[PDB]
Amino acid sequence: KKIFDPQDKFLLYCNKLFVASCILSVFVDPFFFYLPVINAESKCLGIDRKLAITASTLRTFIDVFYLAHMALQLRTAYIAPSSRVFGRGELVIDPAQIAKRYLQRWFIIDFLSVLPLPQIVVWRFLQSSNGSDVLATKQALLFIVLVQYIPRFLRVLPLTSELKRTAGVFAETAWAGAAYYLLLYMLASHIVGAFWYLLALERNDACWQEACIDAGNCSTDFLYCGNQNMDGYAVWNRAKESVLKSKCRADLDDNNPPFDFGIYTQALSSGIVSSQNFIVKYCYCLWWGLQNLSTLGQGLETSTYPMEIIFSISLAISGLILFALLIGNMQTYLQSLTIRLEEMRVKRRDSEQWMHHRMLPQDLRERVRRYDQYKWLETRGVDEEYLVQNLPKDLRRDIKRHLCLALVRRVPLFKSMDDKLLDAICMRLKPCLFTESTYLVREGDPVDEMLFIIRGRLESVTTFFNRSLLKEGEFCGEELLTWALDPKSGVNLPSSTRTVKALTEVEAFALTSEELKFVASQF
Amino acid sequence: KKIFDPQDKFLLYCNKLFVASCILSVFVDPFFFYLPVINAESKCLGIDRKLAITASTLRTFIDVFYLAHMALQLRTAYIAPSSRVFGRGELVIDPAQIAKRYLQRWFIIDFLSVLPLPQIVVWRFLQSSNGSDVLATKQALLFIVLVQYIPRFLRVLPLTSELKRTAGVFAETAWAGAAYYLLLYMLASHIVGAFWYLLALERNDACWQEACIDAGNCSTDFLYCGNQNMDGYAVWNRAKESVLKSKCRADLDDNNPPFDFGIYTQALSSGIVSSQNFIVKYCYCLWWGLQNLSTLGQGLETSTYPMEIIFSISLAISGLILFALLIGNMQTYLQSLTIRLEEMRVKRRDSEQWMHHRMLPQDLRERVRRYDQYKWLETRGVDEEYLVQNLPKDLRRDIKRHLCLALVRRVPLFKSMDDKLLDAICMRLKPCLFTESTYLVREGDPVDEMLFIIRGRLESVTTFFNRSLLKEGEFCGEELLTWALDPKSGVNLPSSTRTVKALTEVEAFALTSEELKFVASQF
Repeated sequence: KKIFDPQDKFLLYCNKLFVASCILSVFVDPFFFYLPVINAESKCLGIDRKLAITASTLRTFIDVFYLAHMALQLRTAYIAPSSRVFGRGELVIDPAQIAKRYLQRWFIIDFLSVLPLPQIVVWRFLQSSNGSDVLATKQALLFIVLVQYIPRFLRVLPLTSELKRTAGVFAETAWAGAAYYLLLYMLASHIVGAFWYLLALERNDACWQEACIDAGNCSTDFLYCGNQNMDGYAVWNRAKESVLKSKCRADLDDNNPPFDFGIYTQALSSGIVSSQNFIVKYCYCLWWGLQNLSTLGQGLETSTYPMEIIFSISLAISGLILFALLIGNMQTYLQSLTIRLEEMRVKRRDSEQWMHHRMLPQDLRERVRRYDQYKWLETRGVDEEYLVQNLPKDLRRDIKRHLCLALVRRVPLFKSMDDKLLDAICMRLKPCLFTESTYLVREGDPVDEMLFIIRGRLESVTTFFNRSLLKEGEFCGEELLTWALDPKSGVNLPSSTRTVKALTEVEAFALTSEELKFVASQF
Repeated sequence: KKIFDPQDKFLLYCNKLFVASCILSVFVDPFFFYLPVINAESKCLGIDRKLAITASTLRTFIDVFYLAHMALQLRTAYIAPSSRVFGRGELVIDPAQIAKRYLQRWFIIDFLSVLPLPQIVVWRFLQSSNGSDVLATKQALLFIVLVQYIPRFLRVLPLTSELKRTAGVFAETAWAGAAYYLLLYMLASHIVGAFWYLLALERNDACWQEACIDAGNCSTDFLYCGNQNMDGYAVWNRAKESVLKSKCRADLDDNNPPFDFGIYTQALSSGIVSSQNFIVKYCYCLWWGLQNLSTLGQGLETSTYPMEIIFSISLAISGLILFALLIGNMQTYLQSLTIRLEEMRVKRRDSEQWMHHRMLPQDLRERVRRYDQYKWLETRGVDEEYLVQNLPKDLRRDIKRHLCLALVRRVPLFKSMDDKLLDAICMRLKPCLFTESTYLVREGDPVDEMLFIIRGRLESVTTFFNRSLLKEGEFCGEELLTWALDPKSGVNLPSSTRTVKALTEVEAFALTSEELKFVASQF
């Protein structure tokens, strides 16, 4: 039967063009809300038919593509806890109980999403020559899509809210944290503008259905398209555009209109509910969605109709959530971006506080500031030895042999020595930094590190006193070496013979005394 | 008398359905603000009576349920500091001074909340056949509820603002940090919309009380319901709906109305102040509350009346607070959610900075990136040994025996050994990771860790040279073992005999040299 193993590469693209199907499926459900239109020629309420076949086709052509996923987790293995395994889990390709492994918790949420519930509402309407069914199609689309939002957004939640916590294919920039919470706005605006469109047509249907009864010579079947060849429609036809105009007109300047449309008067006064261009209607509703989600409903002037008020409350709450999520994921990105700079500024404020508290002389305060600025310019806050010590030993040894082998193999006692032990010497070379006019050593002081110069120029006088220069590649500290390999010394740090002043800003690699005894005790 | 001990389970449900009573009590106090209505038939100001009995009943049926709490902390013990105790405190069930322990600080705030102050305002109004108390009921409800807000919100502050700092029953998701600061909006909107309703009726009362004096033939007693059978009401009845209409009409299009209602003209022009459906009135006021708290008063067009201006300032300030709290608790949740991913991205930016500063070759830069991505894929930022070392020793030993016992009991010198000492060997097994084509050891190098393979495949050649494979469950590093148990070696790390290349990505458990001498010195 070939029950699949869970880390197959075929179940890596069938979960790559699969979560894309779960993403594109919650964009198609709002397009069923643009199905009711108003035919302004006939003043009847109708259904867009080549948007009905379009949304039914594009939702079915995703859901039977989805039907090749519970027919493939059908062939699936899992991992179970055991101490027999040697490898963190058993794989079970036995088909007798993996069926229950799939169909005990994560089948019902995934089965209540491929159900063609908004496709059978469209079905018995478009297969008729009778206009009576415009009511039922508009009746059975708000709440079915509203309740199927929950299984369709719960089958994208583990693949988004935990693929943002531990992301898989992204590290480096802002193309999945800002460009995800900004397309979460564009999705929610797409859903909210479609609700606004559909509820605007329901309030216009309510107005027309109540203004037709007050006229008396009208049945509410006459307000729907396809009911023109009915008896009594001819006496209603000559009184349509006075009854529906004196009672159900929508203007944005009326403060006491005959019917209050509230937040839906912008939809009926602009005429997008009777728009023949779908680009105009979709763009106008999507922008209403984004404008009222971004500004949390502020400019909503609702009527005293409780479903409309509750729809406005939902917009305010959803916009509050969406805004808090966006600025919280932008602050989390920006704070992690400038973390070393803010650490440098905290460390810099601490040093000013400590030097003011201790009242250091200003020549000693300039030397502290100079070293801190130089260390920030070179390292940028990065602890290099902590980065190196967290690498594998082979990668450590290769990186350290790239950085420090030519420096150690210019010492004459180290170049002719070995390869075994100098590759243990250039694992303790740590980087030192020296600002200008820093005395690296002065005479009489114990030499406690050998320095192999990377960058910058130095100086050396001993006892106008036969000066000696030092530059990029040379070393300094050979008094420590001969002391350390000689066993006739003990722990006796030898005195310095030279005064070594940093002529420029210097980088070096330092080999301290106790790290030199360990490589001298390998004989 | 049975004075209770403070960690009884009976005083765990009598503080579980108790803080629910403290939560539901601050939702009932706004319902006293919807008591004044306008009877649009008679054009009189009245009181809703079956909302008066409803809010009085539902506040009393919470406060004498609350009266079984200071009758139970009456039977209460506490904990006092002493060094006699052995157990961090004395319990005092002596009833002579625990009364002062309750009634010295946290009795007055809890006693000034069960007081039926908004129930006695309702009392002498609904027990009469006279209309000349509608004034006093509306007079004594704004400031009494406004000043009893302070004890009723101070008896929910220690149980919310410190049960959010150290929560008791919640760990894992966003169902108490977003769904608490979003229902803090819905509470504040419930309070603010009720103030808006009540102050809207007070401004309409002010208009009517001043437009009745200007007519001259009217007493202000005539403006209240129940004063119809008074003398002179018949001459006022035929001039009501010209006097109160030319002077006290509310429209939203008038820019110079005869009376300025300001932020309260939306309440009187919509007609919710005379609404017979309480769902319409409550929803319309709650949405005004949420819309003006969410948008911080922006769309308020106040009059030049100072109490209304001060009510608007309070809305702007309260909305600023509520918004800062919501986005600050959402950023705190989201930042703690993606903490390991942001740590990985900081560590990844540091490595690029360091490899660019050191100018590593690109083959060495790919090996660093590959190991960091592999380590992030396996561990997800989790320091496993730090998690294990913070566990109890029995739980450590059981977890480590589950993870690492079958691996150690496949070594032939360890399987026949013991149980005592191999359970001390599999407490030092730490997890290693190897990317593909990583040389685990090469010949001539000192063997310094024994590796017990978890996952991935390996390779082994020695001196096309009789190759040897390694896969899930086998081990590698037996040259370290026989060296370490032999005492005829000293500290002499033996040379390698094989070249071991990771054929796949490998997990292992590593036993280093100095952790193997400690288990070899147990003989």
